[PDB]
Amino acid sequence: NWGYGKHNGPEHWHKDFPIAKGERQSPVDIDTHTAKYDPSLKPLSVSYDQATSLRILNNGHAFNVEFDDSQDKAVLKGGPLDGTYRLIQFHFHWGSLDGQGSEHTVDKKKYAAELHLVHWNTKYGDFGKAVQQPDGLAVLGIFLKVGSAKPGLQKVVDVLDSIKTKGKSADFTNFDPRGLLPESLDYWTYPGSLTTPPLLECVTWIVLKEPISVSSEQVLKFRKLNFNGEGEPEELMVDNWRPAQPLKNRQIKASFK
Ligand SMILES: [Zn+2]
Repeated sequence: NWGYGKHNGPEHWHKDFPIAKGERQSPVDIDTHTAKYDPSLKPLSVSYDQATSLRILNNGHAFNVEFDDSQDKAVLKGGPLDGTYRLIQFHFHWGSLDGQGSEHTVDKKKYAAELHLVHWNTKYGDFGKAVQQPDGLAVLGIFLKVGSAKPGLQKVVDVLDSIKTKGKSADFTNFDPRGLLPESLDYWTYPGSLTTPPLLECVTWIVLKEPISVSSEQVLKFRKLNFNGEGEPEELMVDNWRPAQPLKNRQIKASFK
């Protein structure tokens, strides 16, 4: 029943999901002056050369690009992570206007959108078990700003017309998520949660410092999606972001000096 509107959005989620007010919630504001360089962080390893995308789905809240995670193909390791985390999906959050849309903020700066590459810890066998663990998931977050087009995003943009409404999916094989990454892997990391219901506190967040640029035209096509299902009154899929939550007793670590 949850969504992003006035009557079902982030300020309501706590009634069905009391962990919304928990000690480990995401997103957060990243205060760059308070975050500390951590020389114990190891190099981050993003190994997507054997990634196998399968399908793209409009789930009524965003669209997910889904991957075959039955094998160690696309994996995240290193940085703050112990062991191997397998990519299962990515999706975005974005605004109705270029001045908002990201979930994490940087010194209170909101970006136009934010990409989440979702990975689960292979020591727990599958995603469903991983989300019962405090180190079950690792999400790589990448900010998007409006400027030059991102060529690696276009295949995504061009298929959204086929998945306009909730429940629609399309085949989406041979998509390469390397083309969504910025040049630098400098990042901030902290322990947090899923940013949508059920808001489970299972995530090691890795937020890249360098945004990618996308064109105004690319984001405008995101904003033509629908939260509603086919044949229902149109409610544009915009502002599907949760605002920053209290940092509470957490530390944000930087990978860079
Ligand atoms: Zn997300």
